[PDB]
Amino acid sequence: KVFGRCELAAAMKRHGLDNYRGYSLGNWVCAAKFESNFNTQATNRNTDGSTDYGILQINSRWWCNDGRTPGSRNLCNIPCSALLSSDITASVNCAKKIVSDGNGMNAWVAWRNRCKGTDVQAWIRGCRL
Ligand SMILES: [Cl-]
Repeated sequence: KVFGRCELAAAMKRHGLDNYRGYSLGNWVCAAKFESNFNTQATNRNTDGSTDYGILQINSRWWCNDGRTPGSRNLCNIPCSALLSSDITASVNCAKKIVSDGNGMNAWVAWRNRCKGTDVQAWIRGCRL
């Protein structure tokens, strides 16, 4: 799925991300916008040889097992390709683990560089939550 902005905000809220570990919903919507352009199927290779998967661009180096990575840490205990569905449950569940481990959202590079410190509430304006 390519989500609309408020559509994704509502889905993320149903999946418990509103204020999860202290991060308001706008943070999560901004992250998805700049990580994946609201796209559940997006994947992106990185310069370190890893790949980011799905709506929240979960990275294969630490978080999911891509089936190649020798000695994969797989901290979310999930195949990376299993993050590529229109249903956001698995990506949300892994995001919850990431933000808990990091005491923050800094692992999301796009969030850290394009969302952090901005008026993230603008991302949920008009969504009637
Ligand atoms: Cl929705």
